[PDB]
Amino acid sequence: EKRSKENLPWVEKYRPETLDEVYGQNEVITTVRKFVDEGKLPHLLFYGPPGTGKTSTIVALAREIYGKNYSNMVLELNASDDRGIDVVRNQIKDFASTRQIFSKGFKLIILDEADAMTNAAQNALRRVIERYTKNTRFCVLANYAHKLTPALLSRCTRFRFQPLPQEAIERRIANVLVHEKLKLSPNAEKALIELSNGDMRRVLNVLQSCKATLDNPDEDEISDDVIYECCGAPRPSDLKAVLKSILEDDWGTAHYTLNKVRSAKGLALIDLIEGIVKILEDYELQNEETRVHLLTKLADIEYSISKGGNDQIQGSAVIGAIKASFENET
Amino acid sequence: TLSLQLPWVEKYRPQVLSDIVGNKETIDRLQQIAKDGNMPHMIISGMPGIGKTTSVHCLAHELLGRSYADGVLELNASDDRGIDVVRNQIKHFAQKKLHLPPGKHKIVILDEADSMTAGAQQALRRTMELYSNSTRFAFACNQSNKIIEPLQSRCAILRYSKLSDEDVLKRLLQIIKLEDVKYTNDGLEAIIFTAEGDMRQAINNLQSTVAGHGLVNADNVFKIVDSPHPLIVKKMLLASNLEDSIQILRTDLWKKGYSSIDIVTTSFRVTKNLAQVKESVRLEMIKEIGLTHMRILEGVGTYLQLASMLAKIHKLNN
Amino acid sequence: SMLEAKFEEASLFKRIIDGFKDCVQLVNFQCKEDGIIAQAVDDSRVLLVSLEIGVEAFQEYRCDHPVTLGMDLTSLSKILRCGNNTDTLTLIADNTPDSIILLFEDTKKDRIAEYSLKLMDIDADFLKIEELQYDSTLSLPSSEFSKIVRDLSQLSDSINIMITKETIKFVADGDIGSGSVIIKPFVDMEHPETSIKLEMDQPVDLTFGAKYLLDIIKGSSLSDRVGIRLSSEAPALFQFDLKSGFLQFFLAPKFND
Amino acid sequence: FDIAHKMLDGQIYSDIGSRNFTLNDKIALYFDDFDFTPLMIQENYLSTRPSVLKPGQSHLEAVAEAANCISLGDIVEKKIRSSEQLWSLLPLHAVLSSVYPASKVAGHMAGRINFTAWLGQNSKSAKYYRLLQEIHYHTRLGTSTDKIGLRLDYLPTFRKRLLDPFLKQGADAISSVIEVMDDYYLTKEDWDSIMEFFVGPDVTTAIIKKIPATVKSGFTRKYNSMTHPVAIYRT
Amino acid sequence: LAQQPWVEKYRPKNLDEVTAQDHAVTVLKKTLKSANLPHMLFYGPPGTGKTSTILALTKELYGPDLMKSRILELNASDERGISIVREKVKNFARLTVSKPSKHDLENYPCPPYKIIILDEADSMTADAQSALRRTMETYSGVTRFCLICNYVTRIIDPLASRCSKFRFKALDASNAIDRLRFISEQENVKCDDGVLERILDISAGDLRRGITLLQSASKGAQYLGDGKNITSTQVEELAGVVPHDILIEIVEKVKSGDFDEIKKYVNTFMKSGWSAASVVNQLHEYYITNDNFDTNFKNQISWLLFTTDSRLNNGTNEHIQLLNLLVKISQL
Amino acid sequence: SLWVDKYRPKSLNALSHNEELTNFLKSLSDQPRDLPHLLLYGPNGTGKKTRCMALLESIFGPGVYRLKIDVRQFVTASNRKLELNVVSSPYHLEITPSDMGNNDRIVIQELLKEVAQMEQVDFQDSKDGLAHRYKCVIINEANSLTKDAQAALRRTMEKYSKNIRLIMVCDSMSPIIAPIKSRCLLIRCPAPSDSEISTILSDVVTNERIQLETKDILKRIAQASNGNLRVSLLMLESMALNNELALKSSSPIIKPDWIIVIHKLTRKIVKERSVNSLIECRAVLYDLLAHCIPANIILKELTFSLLDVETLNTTNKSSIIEYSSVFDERLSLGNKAIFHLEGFIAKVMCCL
DNA sequence: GGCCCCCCCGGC
DNA sequence: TTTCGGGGGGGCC
Ligand SMILES: Nc1ncnc2c1ncn2[C@@H]1O[C@H](COP(=O)(O)OP(=O)(O)OP(O)(O)=S)[C@@H](O)[C@H]1O
Ligand SMILES: Nc1ncnc2c1ncn2[C@@H]1O[C@H](COP(=O)(O)OP(=O)(O)OP(O)(O)=S)[C@@H](O)[C@H]1O
Ligand SMILES: Nc1ncnc2c1ncn2[C@@H]1O[C@H](COP(=O)(O)OP(=O)(O)OP(O)(O)=S)[C@@H](O)[C@H]1O
Ligand SMILES: Nc1nc2c(ncn2[C@@H]2O[C@H](COP(=O)(O)OP(=O)(O)O)[C@@H](O)[C@H]2O)c(=O)[nH]1
Ligand SMILES: [Mg+2]
Ligand SMILES: [Mg+2]
Ligand SMILES: [Mg+2]
Repeated sequence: EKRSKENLPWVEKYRPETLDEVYGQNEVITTVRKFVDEGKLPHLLFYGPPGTGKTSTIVALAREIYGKNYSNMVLELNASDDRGIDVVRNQIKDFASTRQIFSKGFKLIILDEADAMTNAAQNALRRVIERYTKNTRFCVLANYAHKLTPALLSRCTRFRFQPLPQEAIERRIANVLVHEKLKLSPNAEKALIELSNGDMRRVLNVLQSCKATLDNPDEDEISDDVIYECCGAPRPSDLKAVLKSILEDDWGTAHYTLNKVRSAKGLALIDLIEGIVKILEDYELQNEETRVHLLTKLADIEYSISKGGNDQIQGSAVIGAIKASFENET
Repeated sequence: TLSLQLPWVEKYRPQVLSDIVGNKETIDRLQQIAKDGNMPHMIISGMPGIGKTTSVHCLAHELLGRSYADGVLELNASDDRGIDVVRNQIKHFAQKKLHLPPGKHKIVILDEADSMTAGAQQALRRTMELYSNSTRFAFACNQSNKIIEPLQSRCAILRYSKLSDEDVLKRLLQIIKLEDVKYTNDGLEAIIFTAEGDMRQAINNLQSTVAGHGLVNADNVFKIVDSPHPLIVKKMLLASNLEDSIQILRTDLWKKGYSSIDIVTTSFRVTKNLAQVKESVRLEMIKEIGLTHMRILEGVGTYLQLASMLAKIHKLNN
Repeated sequence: SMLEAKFEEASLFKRIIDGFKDCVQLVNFQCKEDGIIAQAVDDSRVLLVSLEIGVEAFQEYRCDHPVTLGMDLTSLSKILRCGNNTDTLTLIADNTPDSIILLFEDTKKDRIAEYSLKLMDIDADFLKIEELQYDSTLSLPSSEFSKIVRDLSQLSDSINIMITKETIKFVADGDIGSGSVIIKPFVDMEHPETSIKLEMDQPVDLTFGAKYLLDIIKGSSLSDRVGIRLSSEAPALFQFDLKSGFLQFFLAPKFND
Repeated sequence: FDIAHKMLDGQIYSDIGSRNFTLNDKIALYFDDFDFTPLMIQENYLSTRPSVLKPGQSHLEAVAEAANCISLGDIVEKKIRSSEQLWSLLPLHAVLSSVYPASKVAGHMAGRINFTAWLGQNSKSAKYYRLLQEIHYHTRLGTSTDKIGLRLDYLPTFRKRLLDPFLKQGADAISSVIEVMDDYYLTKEDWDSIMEFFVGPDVTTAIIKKIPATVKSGFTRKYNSMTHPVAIYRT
Repeated sequence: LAQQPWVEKYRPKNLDEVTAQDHAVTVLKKTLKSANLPHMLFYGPPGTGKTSTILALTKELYGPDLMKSRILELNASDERGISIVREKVKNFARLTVSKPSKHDLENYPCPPYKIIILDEADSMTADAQSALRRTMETYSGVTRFCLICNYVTRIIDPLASRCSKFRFKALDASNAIDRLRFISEQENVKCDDGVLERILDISAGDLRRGITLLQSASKGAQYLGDGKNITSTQVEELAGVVPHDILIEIVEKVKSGDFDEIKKYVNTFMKSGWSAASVVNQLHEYYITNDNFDTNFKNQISWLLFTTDSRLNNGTNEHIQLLNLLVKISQL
Repeated sequence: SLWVDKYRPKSLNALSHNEELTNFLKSLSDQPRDLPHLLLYGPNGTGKKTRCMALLESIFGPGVYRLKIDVRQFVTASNRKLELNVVSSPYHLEITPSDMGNNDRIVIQELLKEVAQMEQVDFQDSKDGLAHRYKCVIINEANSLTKDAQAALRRTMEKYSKNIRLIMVCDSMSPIIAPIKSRCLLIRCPAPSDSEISTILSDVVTNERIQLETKDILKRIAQASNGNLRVSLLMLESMALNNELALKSSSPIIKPDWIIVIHKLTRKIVKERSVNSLIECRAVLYDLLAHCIPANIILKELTFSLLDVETLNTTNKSSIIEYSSVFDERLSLGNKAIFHLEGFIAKVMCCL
């Protein structure tokens, strides 16, 4: 790196260093801590969605086992490094079959993002894992479990990293606010958690952008409005008004309301579609075909939007689909 | 803190053929062959965590006794097994001269022989024949179809079956007795339920429990272990109403952290093998699931797409 | 400039780099007022290389403050090949440099070739793994060691070294057969350059990979003798002494099982 | 052939047959040869007497449904063999290209199972496209059009200017024809290639064969007795 | 200069020349003082000023001289396979930042990191994108990444998670009129009232298209040599907008409902070269915003128009699609 | 030399239809130093390439018409060798990357970038010897380019505009991606009217001295071309040759062979509706496709011929057009065209 | 010993 | 047949 840690992005500045700084995965953290505290470390696998703390957890565990010099006592490989059959057959085998250079102890191999590895390399890894288990332990990290071969999964003990809970996100936000000398409104925190979707990376990025947005962060307070302008996301009031107009007004009024709401702050149609879907999924529809039509048509519109197209036609299609689907309610 | 304990999967790996559970007929045949000798060329096939490598290693050890280090040549996917290797190293080993008891022969073990290329398998053909009076070959594979027909013709087929709940329970109870592990019946039932006939997974989960929480009960097992998501997908796709299917998809899969691609692939696989639904309905469901899978691959992987897939599936199943 | 170090003949640095370029990928130099000390670890984390070129090897060596330089040996060798084998070589660096300057000068003519190699942000420590008290320390001509390694590596991919009272044994056990070479200490007053010395504390028996020894023996072109220090529970040290510095290979033995 | 015969059998698609020969077995049968099963199915799905027709459905409607699914499977195949290598979709292709259409027209073969004719036709199309490209770049300087426009519009008039004269004025046409060729940097090989493109009522094979041998010999002698320009040097 | 197209000649030189992207330009300017620039992912519709914004940020961060030693720009014209990602990008990100000069440190902030700009990142394969995941995080102290794309869905989820997202809003007559008026004033283009608003409405979020249309109108006016204000009719003619007379003829033929007459009219219409996208857009505008049609008619026509637009977006024949759409509307 | 090519205009003043487009092109050429990238779209055979050449001749000198063909070599990642035939002039260059199919991308990354990133030696009309002008590159059939090939053009146009200017010509704009359309000045090229086609044909006849009983002949030929001037000229030449350079009132209109085959296929589809008929239709489709007849052309002509039948009702025509739209989309997204054509024919047979 | 080239799979 | 990427096995050197 260069200069102090204050030059780093918040996603990297607040990376957990120890195992007590990881939040939202209490069960997994406790289990791994107990395993490391008694020498009962098996071949580990961490399966989870993006931005949940798998890499942070494994690096913290390696630091706990070895110490500050963990980088000189582990073999860490990821998607940026070639991991072909030759690599598995030579480099990994040599690392697993040899003693530590610096200080005594067992050998740890961290194959981060192993789901990117080919089937041949994973197959070659089988006996490598099973033969040097006396002195070596393997850790695998994955987001998609369908890419891993059945045998490799069979040889590993699985741990699932759940989407981050609300309480853990609030505690981390409190720590970040205290360190950064920031003030966050309760509704601002609510909006941040809602838009995070269980990812701490999104929380930290949005909070950094909000801090940048404030003119005088020293005594200014971050409000839900700041989040909405920073992210460009529709306000809940805007979504509610659009849905109300679509559901109990004529086509002209609905079109005018949608256009005005979108042009007030330059909102995107995709965010509106997601918001309306979230609102409608809480509705109690009398008829199932209403929900079926809503889901099918909105999914089609979302797929069409994903490839460009005409924005006005797409908005009119959204309005018409909602109206037609709700006509079935009677 | 820097010293590792041997996992139970390796600490209690069967060392004699009598300790291998399941496939009683094949194990009895192997035991009688060891008692008499004259081991033939064989191919052991099956699924993960059943005891193929254990069976081959135990047979070779008991057959060759003290001469294991000189009469056994073991090669796996972690070793180079190209055409040159087959034509030089294996040929030299087969042509080697070694003194063994009357009815004993050198053993060439090729673990995970499925990965071997066609050229190497073809080269092995005449080598297995010219030197059959001193060397015998034992292939171990997961998919027998990957071994060429000429090689299959020369060997004895040994297709292993998945371990039943009774055998897994027996071996697990032996391990518990040896390690003096407090347990409850429901915990063992949950361990077997998650094992799905895989002894390695069963032992790994049993160690994770006890190592993690102590007394083995359903609560701790399910705290550390997750019920196989294929069953959840099957329940989701068999719901009577769209509301229930969406509720399952949200609570049990989406909020648990499972990716959309994993969910759609599992749905495809589960729909393929739903013997209680008509073939035409399954084919229509597979068409819809393929449309959704293509959409997800294009990059649009969202809860809305999976909900639309479920809605279309319920449309078809009506 | 902050650091200015002149090699009278570029062949010296080219040879020193040539001694360990086949076993490591990224090297880290750390220049001080007492010379240039460099470290390099291999991709498999099995072999470490430590070089300690002294100030007596340069025509003039000036270094104000300690300076770190992370480089890739491939690019360094590529550029060093550019310069001729009859020209003076100046290594030049500035305060917190972004590049290292290699200046080839031919006094015969007025031709000056300056090459700037961009540095890498390699942040690591040396840890000075030089375990105090070893179990055995032997010294013998590099030619004999190279011959033994080349002969035995052709039998097996692993070589075992046993140190017993007045006995050094190299054993290889391959597929076609096995090979053992036994050498005992001896001294020749007429030609001490060929003598073999052994100082023993406890018996030693350590296995090593043949590839790493084959890489290490390439340093025999720099020194006529090699010192091998062995100790259980510690990496094996292979030292080649130079005019003012030395080159050390720390090789981790294989797990016994 | 065996895969086509087994997969186009109505027994396996019945309730009892599907119970014995399952969908997984059908997908495995496809995977036995995944490069030729779709082509064989597409070739042999119109030559069977079905035994799985739904009540009120006709053979033509089932054929149309099978063709629709075959087109969808073709799209999926194009996606698989792309810049992204989406091989994970191979099982879906199995259901879209081979299994579903056969299940829709499963029955008893009404004739000999025929080998797929798409490969030879594709090779012929590639050869003719290369010939068309050669003609186009031999005449680009004098023409204002693309290869498709050259084939669809120009070539008939070139026939009227190049082949008709030989049929009317006998050997005397040679000179004129040569001139036209010289006006567009055309050679004898290009002449034959152009004559080999027309289809339908404008096939010149029989007419060309009927041309007198002496006329063709004189045309060749005249062509080889002169010096002709070159459109592209070192082709 | 006078030898360059207006679109390139009026490319924002600094971050103060970006017209309607303040919600992100504000934080980008703040980074100039905070020196903690995060990994950025710019996404939005065409011609919203993403490449210009990143280039201006580089201008204001490093300066004219230190730029080339601190920027690595790769676009779709450059090979960006998995091998390239794992070798060239990794090597550049691993290097130490170039030494600034005394002038650079005296004038420009010179943050302590370099920038890699993967423009048009939506054209990169999934494996190549995955190869960047740990490269972005490991060397964040010396390198920062800017991924610029048009379709955010084509970026894999981990990469989007690692990058702070910035959406560029569409440019319309309410937020981009000032820049177009400034360009016209500098270029001395005399236009009637509402001509610039009409240009921006026709552009539909693309300011580059609006500038090009203004340049075309200016060239036409200069060649005419009449010294008269440019009118909206000429702007519409240069933009390929169908005249309202043809549109009312089309809707009347659709109202008639005869298949043969509609087919003949479409055959005659297609010989004029009108783009099907413009026809569909104008038909949508005419129908959805007309009080003479009931709710059900609009409900059906909205879906029909959406289907036709989606089909046209896949490079399909315009004649067949237009005929099908018109027939279906006539049968509503 | 055919009359279609022997009387092609070579200057903006020689154009004889769509005078508004001619004036627009003259205005563009008045101050060509700041000319943006151009994209000419319109029906086939209208005269788009002629107008592009006339605009180039207006910008540069008459020397744009001295064209020479050369061969450029390319190497793929697999070492496969590829060849591209490039037409070049002392002032402009021409390329048709679609000729290499999916490999067209390489052109945009190798040839074009080579032209724009380096200056060119100009030893004529120059004193220093280095060109003081931008190079004009013409991409034909731009609508046939792959999406990645088009994406490779964006920064090339946006970075080297000071040296390279692109004039793309396409028949349809739907295949072109939005960024490329945004980066170009769009020029619509309307098809010539019947009166203008008749005037051109009359001029050609007078120059060639072809006897005409009445001028109405040229009218009918104009109507049979559906606005295609190239087809009109070629048809006039063919009829004149087949009628001994003398056209009478009874002279039939000659249609090309593939159109006749498609019409016979339509008649067969209408008459018979069965699976055997579908097999014979597959045979005919294979015959058509094996002779360099594009699948999209086959689909369009078949659909319109079916819709031009005096025996089908409105419902049949609606079903036919819907199926044609669906299967045109399928063809755009597929590789094996025969499958989609057979599916369309089967659906049409079912509906009828 | 190292490039360089050609050929062949890719689901479960 | 067939659009990358990975692996093997042989041919120059
Ligand atoms: N449980 C967590 N507690 C605190 N911070 C977290 C947590 N999880 C993620 N983060 C934050 O997000 C950043 C990235 O965390 P990561 O460990 O990279 O997540 P990840 O699951 O390994 O990412 P993937 O699966 O490779 S996309 C960290 O620097 C943390 O600041
Ligand atoms: N029949 C068995 N009886 C007791 N333990 C078994 C049995 N099968 C498997 N195990 C246990 O699981 C561990 C691994 O068994 P393996 O023999 O490696 O399975 P495998 O079928 O050879 O694996 P594959 O097919 O290469 S994925 C053994 O060490 C045993 O501890
Ligand atoms: N915010 C803006 N302010 C001023 N001019 C703009 C702005 N956005 C676009 N333009 C103008 O349009 C031209 C092109 O802008 P670009 O930066 O290339 O847009 P872009 O979004 O990066 O293009 P894409 O997404 O790769 S198609 C600029 O040179 C400007 O002349
Ligand atoms: N007399 C005359 N002929 C024209 C004109 N424009 C085009 N043509 C003729 O029409 C033929 C086809 O023109 P072309 O540009 O190749 O069609 P396109 O490229 O498909 O647009 C040419 O051979 C010309 O001879 C014109 O303005 N006047
Ligand atoms: Mg990670
Ligand atoms: Mg095994
Ligand atoms: Mg851009």
